[PDB]
Amino acid sequence: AKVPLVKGVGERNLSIYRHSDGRVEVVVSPPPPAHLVLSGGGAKGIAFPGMVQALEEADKLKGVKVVSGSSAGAICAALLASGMDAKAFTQLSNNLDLPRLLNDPVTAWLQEASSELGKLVRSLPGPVGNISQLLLTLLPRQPLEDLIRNESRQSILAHIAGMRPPEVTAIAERLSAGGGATFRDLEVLSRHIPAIKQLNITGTGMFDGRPQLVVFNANLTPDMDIGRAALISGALPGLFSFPESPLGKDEALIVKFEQNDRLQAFSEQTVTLPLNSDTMTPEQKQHLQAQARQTVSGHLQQRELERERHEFPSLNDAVMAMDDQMLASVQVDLQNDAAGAEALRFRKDAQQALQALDTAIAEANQTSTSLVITPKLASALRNLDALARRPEDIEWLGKRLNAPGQRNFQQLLQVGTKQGLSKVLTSAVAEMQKRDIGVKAENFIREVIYPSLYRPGQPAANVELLQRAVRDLGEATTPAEFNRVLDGIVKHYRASTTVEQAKAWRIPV
Amino acid sequence: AKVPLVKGVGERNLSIYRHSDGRVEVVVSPPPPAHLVLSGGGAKGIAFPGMVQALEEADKLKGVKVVSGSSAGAICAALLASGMDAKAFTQLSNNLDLPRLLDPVTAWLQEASSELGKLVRSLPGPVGNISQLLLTLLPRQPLEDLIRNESRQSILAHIAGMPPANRPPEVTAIAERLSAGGGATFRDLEVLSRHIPAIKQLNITGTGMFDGRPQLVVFNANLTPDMDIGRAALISGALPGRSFPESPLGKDEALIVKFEDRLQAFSEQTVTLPLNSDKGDFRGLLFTMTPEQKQHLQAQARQTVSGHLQQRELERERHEFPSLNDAVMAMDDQMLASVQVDLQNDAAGAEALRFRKDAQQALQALDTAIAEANQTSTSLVITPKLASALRNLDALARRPEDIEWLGKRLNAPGQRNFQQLLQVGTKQGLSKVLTSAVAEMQKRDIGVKAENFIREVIYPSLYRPGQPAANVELLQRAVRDLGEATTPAEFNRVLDGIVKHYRARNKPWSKPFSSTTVEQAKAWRIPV
Repeated sequence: AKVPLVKGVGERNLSIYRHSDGRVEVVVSPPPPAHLVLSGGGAKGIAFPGMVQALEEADKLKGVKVVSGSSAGAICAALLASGMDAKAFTQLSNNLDLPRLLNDPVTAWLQEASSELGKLVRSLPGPVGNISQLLLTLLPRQPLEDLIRNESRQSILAHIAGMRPPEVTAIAERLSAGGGATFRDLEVLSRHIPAIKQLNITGTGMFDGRPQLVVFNANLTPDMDIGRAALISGALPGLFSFPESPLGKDEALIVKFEQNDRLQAFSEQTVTLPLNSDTMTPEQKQHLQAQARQTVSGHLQQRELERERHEFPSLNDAVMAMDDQMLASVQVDLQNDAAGAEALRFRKDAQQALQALDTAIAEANQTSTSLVITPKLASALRNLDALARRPEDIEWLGKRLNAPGQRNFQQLLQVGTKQGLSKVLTSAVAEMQKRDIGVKAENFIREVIYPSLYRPGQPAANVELLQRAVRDLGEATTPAEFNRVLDGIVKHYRASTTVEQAKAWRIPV
Repeated sequence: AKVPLVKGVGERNLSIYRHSDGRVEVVVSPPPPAHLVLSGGGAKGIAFPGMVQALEEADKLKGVKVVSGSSAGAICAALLASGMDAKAFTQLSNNLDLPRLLDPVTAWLQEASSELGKLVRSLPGPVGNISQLLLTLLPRQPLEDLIRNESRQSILAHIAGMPPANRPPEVTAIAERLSAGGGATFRDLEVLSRHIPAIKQLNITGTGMFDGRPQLVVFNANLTPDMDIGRAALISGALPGRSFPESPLGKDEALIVKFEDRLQAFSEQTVTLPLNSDKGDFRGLLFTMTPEQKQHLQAQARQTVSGHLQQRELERERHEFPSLNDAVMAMDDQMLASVQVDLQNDAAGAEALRFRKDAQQALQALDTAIAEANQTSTSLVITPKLASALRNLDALARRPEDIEWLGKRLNAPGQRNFQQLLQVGTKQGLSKVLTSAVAEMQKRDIGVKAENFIREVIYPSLYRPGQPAANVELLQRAVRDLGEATTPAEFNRVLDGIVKHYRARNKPWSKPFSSTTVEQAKAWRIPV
């Protein structure tokens, strides 16, 4: 029968069993929430304080990394991302009366200008990232945005004071004067202060008869004021770890009001705050907030009871599916097993070889910003190639070279994109290109297909064509495959702005 | 029987005479050109090479600092700002074949013009220039590529000519970025011009028609620092149909190149390249010319400009002052250094030079104290050593004029440390020079808002085809008053008058944003 090697270790209650034939089975529970998604509303937003009480009271707010807020939930998201605790957040939410509050020139301009904006954005010779980019430059920096801006500033400064890299002290100075926090500040600040979170503000608007997803965050609109983003967001509705591993999975808490493993993951991770039970007084707010608190606590508890099993051909393959943190959790128990110890030794060597490579890149940058394959760098790639015990190791190391925030590796990958053979580099380069296309496909889908497909009155043959385009795009790994799908829109979509966009997004080649 | 103190000193031929009364008279000639302005055209641009030959052959190209190019002159301006010499420039211009060159971006500009006009004029909060919108709507094409390659090559060559010695990190980083294949931006040009005299700052300008109103489009380091110059020049061509500001001796010279109170200065500084002669009449350039025809037109331009540069050296202007000291107060450091030895030999001259030496020292001490305080914190405060430098500066004044004067020096354009100190000052605890410099800062700011309001709000209404005469009169009156405005109250008075009297037609079919004028006039009011 199967032998337990590790049991209920850590917050994922990680267990590992081995069968006779060497088959290994890993069992885990969900991680605590890293992404809090608020699908807002104004009046309903009073319930949010209980949701925050529930998170903090369970020490599960600390480990939230990103807060997303949609429509009128952008406000709350911004307050929370700024590090407001449950008490402060409850106090402030009770004193708002925000439905009245949401009623000013910027908002006004958005109603009048919506048609003009829709035409403009869809007529461009070259695609833009998101209509947010237009709004950013058309509406640079009223009651609502001020409250938000003052409260985030206070909160942020307090946190900074309780802490400093020059990076943060400079944010502190800029804010003291009277500058508001931007998305880029939040991203930077989150790296050093766990209570401050990255922020996404989102919304759907109607622009010239077609719905458009608007998105503000550190990537599309880094230098944008968060208050202003939240105000814009709130005015739209009135216009009507290892990516390849199954053990590397993020948990969300998606807060709503009363391949497709992701669809049901989304719904398993969704909590519906109740609005009905056995304008608004303090007791009524206190009650609704307590209902939310309970619901969410209930949801958080149930999530801890889920378990999922993942099987692997060997203990080594399971170890290869674990990111560093997860592997550190079980390292002591696994050390006590011979195959477990060898697998930990391979990981230690790979961490050393990758470190040497990162170092050689840093060294070359001390003499020039444009990178070249110095002798020490050629040596680190030859060594990385020698570490591989089999072809799978090559692919794996190649994925590690695509680690998301790893600057030095990114430069090396650009250099690689030119040529003449490190096997790990060639692999990592092919992986990079595969990811890029993946990202362009999501973007094209979000920015071009979505609006056509959900255009009121769109004929059925076009709906069929666009839907087919979506699947094919989720299958695309190269420019050729990506372009094949766009050439088909161009040739078969029955009309024009869609066909124009389809051409405009082709990858040059 | 006026006495000469100084005669024909330097390139401005500076002379200084004193009467019995103590009245002093300064006579000067114009400085050589610091700004080259090209009011372009495509085919007629074939004359420009002679203009550049004339500048270089007279060693007057070096001292050009900024090159502006309008409409199809943007191309040329970009090539020159990049440091192309006369010969390279002549060669490249003869081989251009610009009718074929002068495409989706262009096309988009015709179709999208209406939408763009509405959007930009209707904003709750004014932006800088419609260039800012275009920058983000039209990010990265035969013409734009040619320009981009040629500017890169030219720039790299120049960067390479620098001493291997130091080379500021600033420039080497531009060099890297460009080697890969990135194009030069306006900000690169500005940065590079500080260390390499052959590279110039660049303004690309033009006028388009958007929703029935003309708009000045402007690309440069201040509005669109990170924009590619090639792209700027393409857009431009396709539009839809050191010294003392207070002083009269601190005057910039322009060379404005056209084809066949700053108003007269503008026209005295303008040169008109001829298109018609015995060797041919090429006024239609407003067919395939032979190499000889190009060579001829270029030589006509060369002569005209040489003639113009020579004539400019013969002009003289006289400025009178109550005393030798007041004349010295009107001279920038360079000009004062020119005449220092001659003036030392006069008693009043020596007292005036002494005040300037002491002021150079006290301002230096102030700059130092700011640098010192910044070694401990980026947010500036009035440290003890800084309070001391302000006290000293205040004591330097011999009379109230000196206080105002020092206050102007604190507003020196690129002086970063002084700027931080001026911000701190803007809060309040009483240095007399600081208070003065702060009031001077606010005066300059309003001046700058007025230019902006003029360019961005008045210009389009005033030149709108069909604008009734009373509105033209109102807008024109607004322009003068705005040139006279020193405070928010005065600025706002002028805008309140637009709001009160400007009259628009009711065109319900003209979508949203018909009369942006009154709306813009309100939106630009200074908060108070």
